[PDB]
Amino acid sequence: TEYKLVVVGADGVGKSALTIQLIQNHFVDEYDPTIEDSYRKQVVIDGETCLLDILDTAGQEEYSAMRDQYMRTGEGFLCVFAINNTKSFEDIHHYREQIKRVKDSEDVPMVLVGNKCDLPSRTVDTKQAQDLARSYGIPFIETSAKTRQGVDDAFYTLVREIRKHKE
Ligand SMILES: Nc1nc2c(ncn2[C@@H]2O[C@H](COP(=O)(O)OP(=O)(O)O)[C@@H](O)[C@H]2O)c(=O)[nH]1
Ligand SMILES: [Mg+2]
Repeated sequence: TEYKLVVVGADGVGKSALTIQLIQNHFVDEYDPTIEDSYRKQVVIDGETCLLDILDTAGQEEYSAMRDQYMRTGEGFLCVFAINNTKSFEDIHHYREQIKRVKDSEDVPMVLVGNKCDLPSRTVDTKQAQDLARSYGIPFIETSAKTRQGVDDAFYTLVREIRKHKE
């Protein structure tokens, strides 16, 4: 019943920062008398209970066996680059292609996210990102995990993309 969200993107673009900001404003306690202490934390976004995972590619995760499993399990993907990191934007296509290959699907719920939009150093223009998202047929939004600009909108939009996909 839960929606399975996966955050992907290059090291250091802000995947964890965004996900922490999302959890901070969306966690709730849920009464469940079948578990120890009778209460569990859940994340609820736009009325849906959501599971959250970050696909990390660096540090300990460089040696991981789990990359394809994250892509098979996830139902929708936040594809994150940073607006001050041209290489992170160039990396997006590979992430999208891998997800499509692993899921063997042309239609995978996805949102393109340009994070760190609070920073004054910009090397990825809004138009470059919007043209890429239009080619993919997916939404594009700029976010800042520092100021919270766009964070809720990015996750809410992904939940709606997954809801339309589930039909
Ligand atoms: N200025 C600014 N810094 C950010 C933003 N998001 C993340 N950071 C910083 O960028 C660094 C990498 O963030 P992190 O969440 O670890 O990235 P991850 O490797 O993609 O999970 C950290 O120092 C964060 O504080 C943002 O929107 N604006
Ligand atoms: Mg292993």
